[PDB]
Amino acid sequence: PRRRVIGQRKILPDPKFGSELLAKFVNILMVDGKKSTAESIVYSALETLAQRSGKSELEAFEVALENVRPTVEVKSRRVGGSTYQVPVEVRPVRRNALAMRWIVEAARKRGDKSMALRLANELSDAAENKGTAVKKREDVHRMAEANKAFA
Amino acid sequence: NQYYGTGRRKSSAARVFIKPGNGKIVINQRSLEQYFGRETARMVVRQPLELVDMVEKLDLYITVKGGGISGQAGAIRHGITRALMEYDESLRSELRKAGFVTRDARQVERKKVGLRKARRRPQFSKR
Amino acid sequence: RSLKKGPFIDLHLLKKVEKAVESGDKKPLRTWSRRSTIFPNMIGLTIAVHNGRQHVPVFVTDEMVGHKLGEFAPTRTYR
Amino acid sequence: ARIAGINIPDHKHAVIALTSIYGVGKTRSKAILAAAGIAEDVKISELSEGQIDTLRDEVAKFVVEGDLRREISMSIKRLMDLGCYRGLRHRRGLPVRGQRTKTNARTRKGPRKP
Amino acid sequence: RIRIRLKAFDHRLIDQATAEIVETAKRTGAQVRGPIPLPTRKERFTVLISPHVNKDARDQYEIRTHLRLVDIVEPTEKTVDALMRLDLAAGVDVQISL
Amino acid sequence: AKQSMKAREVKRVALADKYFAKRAELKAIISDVNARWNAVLKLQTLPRDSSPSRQRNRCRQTGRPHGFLRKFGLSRIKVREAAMRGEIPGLKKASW
Amino acid sequence: GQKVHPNGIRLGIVKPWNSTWFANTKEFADNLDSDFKVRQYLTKELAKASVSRIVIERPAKSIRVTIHTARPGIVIGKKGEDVEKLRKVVADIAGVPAQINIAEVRKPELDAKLVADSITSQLERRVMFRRAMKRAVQNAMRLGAKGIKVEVSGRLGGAEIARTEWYREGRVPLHTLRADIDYNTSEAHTTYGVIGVKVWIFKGEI
RNA sequence: GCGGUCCGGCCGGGAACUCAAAGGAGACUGCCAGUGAUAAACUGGAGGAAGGUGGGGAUGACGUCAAGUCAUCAUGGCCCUUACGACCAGGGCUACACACGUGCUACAAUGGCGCAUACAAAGAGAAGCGACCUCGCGAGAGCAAGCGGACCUCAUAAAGUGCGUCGUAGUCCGGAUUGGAGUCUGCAACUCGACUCCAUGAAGUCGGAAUCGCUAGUAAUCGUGGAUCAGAAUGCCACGGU
Repeated sequence: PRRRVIGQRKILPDPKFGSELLAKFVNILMVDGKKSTAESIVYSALETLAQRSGKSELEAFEVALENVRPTVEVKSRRVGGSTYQVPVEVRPVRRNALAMRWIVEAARKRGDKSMALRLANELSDAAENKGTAVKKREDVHRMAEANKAFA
Repeated sequence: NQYYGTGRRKSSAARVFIKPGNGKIVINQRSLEQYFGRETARMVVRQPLELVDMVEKLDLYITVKGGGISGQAGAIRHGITRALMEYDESLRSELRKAGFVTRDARQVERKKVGLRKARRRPQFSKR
Repeated sequence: RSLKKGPFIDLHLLKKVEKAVESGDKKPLRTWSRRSTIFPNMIGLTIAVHNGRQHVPVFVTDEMVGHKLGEFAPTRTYR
Repeated sequence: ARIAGINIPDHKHAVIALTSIYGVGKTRSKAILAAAGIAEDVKISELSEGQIDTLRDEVAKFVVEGDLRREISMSIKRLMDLGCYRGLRHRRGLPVRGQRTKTNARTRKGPRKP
Repeated sequence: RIRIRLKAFDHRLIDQATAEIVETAKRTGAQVRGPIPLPTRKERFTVLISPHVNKDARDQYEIRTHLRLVDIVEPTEKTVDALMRLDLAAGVDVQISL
Repeated sequence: AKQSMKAREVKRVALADKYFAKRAELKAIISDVNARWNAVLKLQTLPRDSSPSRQRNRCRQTGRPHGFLRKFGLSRIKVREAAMRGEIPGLKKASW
Repeated sequence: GQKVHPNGIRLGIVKPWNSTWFANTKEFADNLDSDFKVRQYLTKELAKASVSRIVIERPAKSIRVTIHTARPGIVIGKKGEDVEKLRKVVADIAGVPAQINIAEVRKPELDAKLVADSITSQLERRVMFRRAMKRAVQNAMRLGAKGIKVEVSGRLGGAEIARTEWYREGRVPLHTLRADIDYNTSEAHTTYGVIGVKVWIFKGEI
């Protein structure tokens, strides 16, 4: 992508609750393209998220997400042989977009005994924000802002 | 009177018959979920009915084979909508905004001579 | 495990395992059919096999009833 | 549940545990539980010393335990003493069954050094 | 009753030979079942073009097989007759057997 | 391509049928589940080259033991040699 | 070394096959080898005859063969003399009967294999190769023709350096499938190695 | 949509639909708007199955590297010539203290293994594919119908979906290896094949420096056929699921 600035591939909404954002995640979690077994651990790992948190359900995901949505970040550059890395705010769409990569990334490590569980304990670990994601929402808040003098 | 439309997608071609009866459906002589109507392709078939009314308004006899699941189902959704035109062209107008009319060009790319498969370029040493 | 049903040997060699039990077993044999097996009607025989260079001598002992006639004749030499 | 060999394999299902002995595999893990009036998904957590002492007298047919430790070893020395080829390898540290060796051949050699 | 699997390599020559067997059968005889296309067997062969090494080169070739069915329902002594002898057109294959 | 290596196949061909196959059929009903009498696997000392595999198939205009296709008979390079000039009927550059 | 054969690619269009027939795998090769076995010999016996193309067609267990040449006269003999002897042997290869065509070639100046051979002899006749190509092109444009280009390669006029001179004139759309382009090699052996002459002659539109 | 069913499109029957293969039509920034000279063009919209070379091939300019190929082959010169030629048998290339390269398989629960059962496209075939029944646990062997083939065989596709075992533990993972016991083609398989079957189970619990591929139905994951071929592909060529 040099002269040609593209756009975005708005993906099909959710096949049950009906939602975009919802979907993106479903894929984020998918691997090797097993979208079936994937969403088979999506809604199933979201069933107990409509029970323990209790807060409705359609938003039992959203609200918990707001705890992993940064507003500034980093980026490598190279000006004269150094790095002069200058932070920046994450685009409205890229913001929550990132949020999901991590929330799950915490499930990619949290070695329990069952994925669906290695998923909820963190999404719920967002209600009272204290998981490897909300705290991951700190490695950038701390990394960046420190070199904010260049912003 | 009988109603129909073809509709196909990625080697999965299907034939769809609308019969003013009930939401009930029988694709390839075997009830909905009695085939695949629950997998990823859940209410996928309903979709072409979302922006309209049914439930017990119109029955339908479906027929498809060749390819894969989500693929077949696609054609289904295609036929259904390009068969649902009969009531009028006025609905196909508001049914296009759901791009259900669009035939999916998407198709498997041929594996050229040189790559491991389509786009995958075999790794070469450092330099 | 290989030759389906029933072992295999030579003909220009069989006139030497059968002709070794009646005329007294003489000096080692010199053919080129390692492919043959070890029939109990050879036991003791002075067998040898040309493998690249010369013929390596061996003694058809006891319990060796179902094994080739070449494994005992390494052609590749190293060290 | 020592049974047959001194090995005390336990705390594992029927068709499961059983395959712990040297000479007991999947195949011969049902060929016995199907000729003694015993089930499969059964955990010894309810096995009377009676439905076992009968499963113990079964293994007594095909060479296992130490018997097999020197049973196959019997042919080990044999094939070697013969002075053939298939025996040469073992008494050397090289793959028997004709495998190549311009490179890989570690399973029958040993972790590289130089 | 009488099948006629006519096969060739050029599309506009296989159905220009059929365009005859028919205009003949529907002449000295009749019935016929119009021409029936039939699947096309395209057999490709991928080969290396460099006289030595250079695998990623290659020249992909292919030969196309076009079919015709004809299938005459009502034979004719006058039709099964002239049928033979006259045929012309070099390069096409004819098969009426059962 | 070594007139010699060429004739080696011609002798493996003229010897595979005038002998093997013709009498090589002496290993089917004969050498199978028929019962054993030694008459079987014994008179097995015919030619050698005469065999249904003792061959390599070689270009009819050169003799390159590799890249030889039956459908055309010739070898890849000699094939293309033709290809681009009609030479091989209904054969052209594929694409799709 | 990176250009496709003009003819062989146009095979799906403008330029037709040279071997028109059909067979089965079972005996496709035995036919192919059968076919291109007649060419080899028929060409030889007609060297000084100015040949340029030999079309073979097998009409079901049989054979026709159309011989092309701008020089047909002395390819037949005294009212059928020569052609006869040819057919004879011709048939005696495959195993089936034989007949043979006799196609003339009005204007050899534009035919590929002709202008290509019309030089391979020039070279072995120790003539100024840079005069052969200049010849060709000109008297090739002379009578019609839209495009024409000749190429030569190997020890030219004597050398230890392998050079390849070309020479175009007019207009030659080698990349336009629908353009009628006739191309033909033509090797010539001299006292010091082989030489290569590859011609290209553009003639028409659609 | 029609009638008869031993409910198998099985048999009348029907050309509609799928598909088959010939000839058409269509997309050209053509329309609207914006930016940009009122230009070209890019952005967005409409209609449209498809937009903005729709996707994918084929196609690779004058030329560069006295690149590679004189073992495809042809070829100037050179050399051998009762000979580095040539006939035969056996043996190496499948050897191996090793480093490197491209790979297949893993290191597991978004996964092993057991039962049940739902969907490919593409391709080949007669000195071939070889049902069905039948013998073995199985690889196979017997009887042999059909098919030079949208008619028959090769394939009942795999992931997948519904329960079931398991519990994150080198373990029910992973499969090297060694022995024993068997299958297939061949004159003949020990050095050297391919496959099944019974026991055995390392290393690896995901990888430093560094680095490779990929911007779409693509990467990854999943099976399928094919060329050569007597027989031996994780290789190559081609296909198609998610």
